[PDB]
Amino acid sequence: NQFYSVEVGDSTFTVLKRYQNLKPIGSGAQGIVCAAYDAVLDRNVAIKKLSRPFQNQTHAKRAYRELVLMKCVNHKNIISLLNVFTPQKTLEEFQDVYLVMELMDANLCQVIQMELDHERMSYLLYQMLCGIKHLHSAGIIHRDLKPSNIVVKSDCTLKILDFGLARFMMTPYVVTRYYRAPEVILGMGYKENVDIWSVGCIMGEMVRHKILFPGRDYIDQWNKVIEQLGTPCPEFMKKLQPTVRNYVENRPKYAGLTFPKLFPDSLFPADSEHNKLKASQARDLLSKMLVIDPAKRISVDDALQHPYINVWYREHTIEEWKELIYKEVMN
Ligand SMILES: N#Cc1c(NC(=O)c2cccc3ccccc23)sc2c1CCN(C(=O)CCN1CCCCC1)C2
Repeated sequence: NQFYSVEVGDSTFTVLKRYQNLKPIGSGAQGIVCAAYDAVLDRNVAIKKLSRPFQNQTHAKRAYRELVLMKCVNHKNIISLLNVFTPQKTLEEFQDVYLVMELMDANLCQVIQMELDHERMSYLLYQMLCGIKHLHSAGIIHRDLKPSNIVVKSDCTLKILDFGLARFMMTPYVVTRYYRAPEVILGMGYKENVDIWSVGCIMGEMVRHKILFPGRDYIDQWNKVIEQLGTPCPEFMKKLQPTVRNYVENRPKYAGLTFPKLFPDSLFPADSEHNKLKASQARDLLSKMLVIDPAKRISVDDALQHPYINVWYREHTIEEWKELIYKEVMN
């Protein structure tokens, strides 16, 4: 037998014998994740368990798409897999999928908590931006970039771990919507620069150490957007479908704040001329990314040109989903 079973968390990991010394890394919406030693490569790996991915269409659509897109994508800032396996011997038996990647060290969340540094922040934004340009080039608009699904290594190398949305489950686990663009909040149709808003959000949070646009749901979240950035002006409303337009036009109006008050110089270092300049460039980039109207928001190409950044330059049953996924594993 080429697998063995072991009781991490309150889960069972049945993994190939090559992977030893399993220890819990963490848990998202998608699966349980363990650190392990890989004896064949003689290095450290992370292994994610997907328990019955085909249990509903959401879990299943996602699982299938992330397996196909991983194989077929290739960039240093986007997950790539070392290995994919199931311990189960037949389609009839099939239950769980295991995905193996090189071990990364931290979440972006833990990085956003660290004091502001211009070399690090710019290099991370550069990488998030090159990753996204890679996704957009391959036909992939993410639409749900959030720091929980972005990982980094001690040497500041960065990878995006998921491919976002395509196009309900009875589970109390709640999705993070804080980084979603206005055109996602308001159901508006979108293009590539939808992902710039989310990078803007992570960047603002790195400076402010507070989620910019929190809320119980999109009602709250929209209030937070308008009262800091102000009510969008007239000609953005005109691309809002009739019902959304009514609601957006009837919230209490806000002037909005200038970026200097939104991100005071007090949040940055001012100990050198270099840091003074980097501070005004950072805020200039934020001001170009946290733009409600996507027609006026900066593109991914313009952002990787910005001087803060450029120093670095579809309907199946669950029986049918089970097979599709099993096939792509074995293949
Ligand atoms: N390395 C790594 C790694 C992840 N990887 C995966 O999610 C993952 C592993 C294998 C294959 C995968 C395939 C597709 C998506 C994700 C995949 S997820 C994750 C990491 C490493 C840093 N992480 C942590 O949250 C660790 C630090 N936490 C601090 C807060 C309390 C708990 C400990 C999150």
